[PDB]
Amino acid sequence: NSVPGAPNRVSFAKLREPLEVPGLLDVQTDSFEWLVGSDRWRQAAIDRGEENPVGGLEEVLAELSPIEDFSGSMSLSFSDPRFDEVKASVDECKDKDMTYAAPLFVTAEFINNNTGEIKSQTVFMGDFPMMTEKGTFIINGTERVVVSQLVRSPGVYFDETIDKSTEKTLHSVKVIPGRGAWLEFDVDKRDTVGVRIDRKRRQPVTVLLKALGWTNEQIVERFGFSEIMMGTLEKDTTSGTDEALLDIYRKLRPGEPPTKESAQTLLENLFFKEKRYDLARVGRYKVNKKLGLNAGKPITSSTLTEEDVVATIEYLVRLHEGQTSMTVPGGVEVPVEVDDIDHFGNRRLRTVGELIQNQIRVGLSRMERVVRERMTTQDVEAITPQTLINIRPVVAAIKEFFGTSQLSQFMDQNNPLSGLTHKRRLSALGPGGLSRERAGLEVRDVHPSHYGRMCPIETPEGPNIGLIGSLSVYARVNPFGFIETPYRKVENGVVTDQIDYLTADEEDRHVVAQANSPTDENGRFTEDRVMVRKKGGEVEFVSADQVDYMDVSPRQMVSVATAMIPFLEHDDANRALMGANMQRQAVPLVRSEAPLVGTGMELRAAIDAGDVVVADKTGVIEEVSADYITVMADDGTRQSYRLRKFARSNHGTCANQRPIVDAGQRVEAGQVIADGPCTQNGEMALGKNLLVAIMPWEGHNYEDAIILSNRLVEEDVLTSIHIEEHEIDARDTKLGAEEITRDIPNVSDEVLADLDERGIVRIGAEVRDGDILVGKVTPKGETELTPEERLLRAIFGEKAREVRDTSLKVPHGESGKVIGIRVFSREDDDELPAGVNELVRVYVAQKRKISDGDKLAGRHGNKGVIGKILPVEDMPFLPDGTPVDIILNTHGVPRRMNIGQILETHLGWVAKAGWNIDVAAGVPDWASKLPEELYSAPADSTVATPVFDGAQEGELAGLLGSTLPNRDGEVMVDADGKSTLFDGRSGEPFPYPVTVGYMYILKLHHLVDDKIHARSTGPYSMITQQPLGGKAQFGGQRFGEMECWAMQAYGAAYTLQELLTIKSDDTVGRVKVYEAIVKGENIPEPGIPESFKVLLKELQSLCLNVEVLS
Amino acid sequence: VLRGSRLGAVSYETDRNHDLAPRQVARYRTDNGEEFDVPFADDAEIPGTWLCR
Amino acid sequence: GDFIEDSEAVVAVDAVSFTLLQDQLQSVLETLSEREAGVVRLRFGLTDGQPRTLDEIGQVYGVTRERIRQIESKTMSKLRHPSRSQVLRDYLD
Amino acid sequence: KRLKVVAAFQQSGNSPMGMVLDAVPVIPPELRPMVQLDGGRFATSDLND
Amino acid sequence: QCGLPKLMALELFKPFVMKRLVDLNHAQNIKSAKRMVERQRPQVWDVLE
Repeated sequence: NSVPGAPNRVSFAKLREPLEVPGLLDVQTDSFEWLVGSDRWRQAAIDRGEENPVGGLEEVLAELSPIEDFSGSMSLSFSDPRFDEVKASVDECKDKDMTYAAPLFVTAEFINNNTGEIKSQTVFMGDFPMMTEKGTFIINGTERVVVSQLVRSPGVYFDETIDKSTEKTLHSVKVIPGRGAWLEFDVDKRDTVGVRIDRKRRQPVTVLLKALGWTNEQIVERFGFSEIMMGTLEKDTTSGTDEALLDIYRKLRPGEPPTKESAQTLLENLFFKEKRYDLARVGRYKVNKKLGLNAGKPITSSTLTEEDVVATIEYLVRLHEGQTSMTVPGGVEVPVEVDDIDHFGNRRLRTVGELIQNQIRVGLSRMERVVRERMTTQDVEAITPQTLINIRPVVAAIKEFFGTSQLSQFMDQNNPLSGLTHKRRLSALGPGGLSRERAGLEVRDVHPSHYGRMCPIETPEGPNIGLIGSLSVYARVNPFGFIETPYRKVENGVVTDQIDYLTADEEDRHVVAQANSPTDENGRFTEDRVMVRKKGGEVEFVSADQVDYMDVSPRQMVSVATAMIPFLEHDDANRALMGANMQRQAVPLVRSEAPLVGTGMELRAAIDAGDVVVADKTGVIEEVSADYITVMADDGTRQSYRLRKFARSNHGTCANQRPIVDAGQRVEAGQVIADGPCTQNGEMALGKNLLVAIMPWEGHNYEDAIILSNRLVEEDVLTSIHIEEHEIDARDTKLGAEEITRDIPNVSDEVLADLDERGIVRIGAEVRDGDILVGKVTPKGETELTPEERLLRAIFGEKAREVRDTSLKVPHGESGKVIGIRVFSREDDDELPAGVNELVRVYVAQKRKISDGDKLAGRHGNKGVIGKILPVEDMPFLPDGTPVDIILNTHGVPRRMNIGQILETHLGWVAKAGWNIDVAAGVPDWASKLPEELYSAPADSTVATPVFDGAQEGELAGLLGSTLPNRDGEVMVDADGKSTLFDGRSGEPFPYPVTVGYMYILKLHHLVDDKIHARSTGPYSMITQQPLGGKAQFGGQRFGEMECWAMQAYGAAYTLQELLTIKSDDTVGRVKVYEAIVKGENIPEPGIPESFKVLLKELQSLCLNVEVLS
Repeated sequence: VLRGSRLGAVSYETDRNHDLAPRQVARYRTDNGEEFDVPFADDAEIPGTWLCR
Repeated sequence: GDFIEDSEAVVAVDAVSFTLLQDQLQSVLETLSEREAGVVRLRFGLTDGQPRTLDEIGQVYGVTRERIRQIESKTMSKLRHPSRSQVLRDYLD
Repeated sequence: KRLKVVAAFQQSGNSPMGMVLDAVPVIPPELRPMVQLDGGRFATSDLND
Repeated sequence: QCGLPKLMALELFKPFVMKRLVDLNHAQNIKSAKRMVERQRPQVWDVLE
């Protein structure tokens, strides 16, 4: 394949792929390039047959222009946006906590017509954040991703509902714009047509018709075939066009009687003006396609018109009338049916570019309002464009979007796959969309149009199910925002390698066959009938003559993550979802290793993630070091790549890169020259291959629990580096400026032994919870010590320190090595917040080993907590003495419908120990379908089994039966995949053979270090006197309602009382109970909880006389 | 996550009525005819007018 | 407001601890003769919470302020000797 | 429908003039506190406004 | 029976542990026992058990 550095991973695939997997990050980079109008996008648009393409920002500036003051005495026009070089490098932006942005410049032509003058000069429009290569935004040091938003597209949507009141099928239609007010029509059960403008009270359609100027004759002529409109006209009292305006106007202005001019112009302004109503260039297209109007030209108009509104009304009437095909004067014939709002032919995708463009438009609208207000009150013929253009609102809008918008999310740097799948995520929620607690089931259920566009397997398992998804592997975003997918064209029973990208609504006009349907060597279909999708989403058999399109490859419907799972067929969708989701939670291990049995995706997903380093130009490696790689290109140019070492990710996982090249080695352009965290030789490596035996073992693996060999702890098989950041800032107060110093009041000399002269913890020192990280003190002020303290301080005579200790200390339950310090000082002219003087950040790194309670998981949705780690000698071992690394329970496999893990286990053993099919008298029948490359392979040979073109069930048996002998010359595993294990504790062999193989297991990031809590006594909240928890040290557990029900059901009174009063809210009783425990005395009775007293006070404050009496 | 405090501070002292500050009560009457009492210390210097409840 | 941590909270361990000191100190002062103990108890106001000047202690003891200072010095040196310091040294923190 | 309320006021002896207020109570300050967060920024409940 | 994590058990039983630490003369007083428990000094576990 094109990738030069691919390790030789033999593949079981049998189908030739006609299309190469596209750039997985294109959905972000292409959209952003469109936004800024880069020359690459401009040239590509021309190559697509377009003429005079306009960038996203050029579109906004042209829409803003021309700014015209009323009476037309002057005008202003922005144009020609330009970008200069970025202010700082990405690495420097991250290090110094800046925003990666480039200056933006435009030209502004100001025209004075009353004198004919024209002026123009470059105007600085501010710093514009820039998408870095590999698709992320650096905002205030943090790394952020803008997730594309799936939203229902503007257009006309007809719907029909049957009502049991009369069993009639009532009809309604809604016209939804991208900007402006709404409009809808409906047919009532009384055989009448109604209109609702801006969701106001229902009114007859004839009112709207006569408002536009229609009369009896025109309505009779065009709509006379329908009884409902005739009845509505007969019932309506309106007579004359002005009469309709008389009725309409007072509804919005109850107190002002109408005037003809304003009333007549109100309708045009409300809907038929592009100033206040806009279809946004996509609603226009959809309306033209649906109603058949204005087809065949790129209509610049985006406002509502008279012809289209009446066309929509007529379409509704005909749909109620019962027509199946309709035609329009001056238009084209179209079918008649209701519209499904869940179809991707109706739902579009706001990419990052459009999301940024909307906020740019809002900011420029505010700027326009300010400019048009202030241009009336300045000297004419002496004003200058740069002296009245105010760029503050646009910069403020841009800052707000990247900071507070729900879409601009923190980059998910758990591992390369997590970041890769986060960039191409689709979100149905957020502003302008739906919400988590609404939309019911309909919005989130799967739909036949998702095939090849949105993955049905991968999705959050929590309450966001269906509301969040992943773009398909082959899918690309249409310029209008729709999702396109590629298909092969087939002519009269023979395929043809011309691939067309079809949108969702165009696919329904054809029948598409499966990718795996066999074909002759010439491309002709070999079968008489083929299984195909139909226009309604059904799957049916069809004669080979009738097919007109074909799937590109079997992997078309799955996402990047789902494509990683081998033997995806044998895992139920419920568990496939879990398997796809867990891979995003795997932590990077110290040394990653690629899986023995995997999928062809493992390579590309690693390279496209952007975490690895690839050679930009062909050349020879000149110098290699742990920190940088220098390469001499064949053209005479020299490149230097810096490798980030032990950098802390967003979630605390280490992100170390390492070189994989030797000095003097020649590298082709695009070749991988350094691995990322979870990669080996360019292939992704999220976990570890290890020996698994499937059998219950003394109940330690009971209920999904897992047993590990102690070897994994001795040899750092599952060890991972974790890095934490502790930050402390010194500010000023009314009593003076608090300072950072080594010496602090009343601390033992040993405690401050590892502190620098400036009070910071010495780099490389070992730190344990409670140790000093930064010595800090604050002015104390008035003390007025108690008499006992006065006497004590007289006894020793120690000074009453003018300052109080507020030093930063290691949190409870943390430890590690101090690997770095970053310090900001205002005396050096830093960008510290207002009122801040100093800032110190200390990085503490630790080396976590696998231990009890750590969650492990596989690629097939099987996970569990490590219940016991046994010594090596206690593990069952093969007859040759090799102990099994992990033991999994048998009862969990068959009932969870994830048998694919057993297939993976068998194929892993086949891969570890080479195989050689005995081709002595011809290939065996079961091996007749295998490629010649798979006949033999050495030990430790990696294999690839694509998700829908992998090894069959029959070939696995043969491969198991043809495994090579072990080191000593004997086979450890029989053809059935089982071995005679020996019991490590009693020594006796197990009575029956046990399934043994090699499985790829992942170390999930769900460490309970942030979920283990303990509290005897701690902080209490200011407002409610109950303990706080879940966001600070020593959090308290919530004793819920159902627990109170359980307490009452037990008949347990005293325990419940002490839980609700002493332990939680009785302010007086807490200290009494604490002193009783300390002194060894029995606990006193509880008091009245503060909640009840506050309730009485609150009721009394509301003029309610509430009292307790006996 | 963030912390604050009321406009005052707490005191841990314990003593009770075993210490007595010598006090006496003054009597006041208002315009509407209501009457009120105010305990003052024996240092007295009681004011002639007082803002009652 | 539901998550503001109060800085001036009634810390339990301190609340009891102080009382223990207020007892322990007494046990040390009660180890002296009442003759010595009264001066310290009046000097620092332990008996009634109000510190008293050297002269005012003479209102019940009769001796002059300089002699009260000398008695205070004697008692003050006796208490700070290790035989009694170790009993309550570590309460200062 | 009216008789229910009329009898409710007719019973219990309490007068119906309580529905008109010549004075209103004020909730204690700490149930509507003003607290200065870390850094000196103040936070206050809506009630005291 | 149930198995309780060692450090969680210590943090949960802190005051009970400090009482026994004080009366066993492992610590001079309650404040010293509090600090010693906070440091997880070796003598703590024998009393926690």
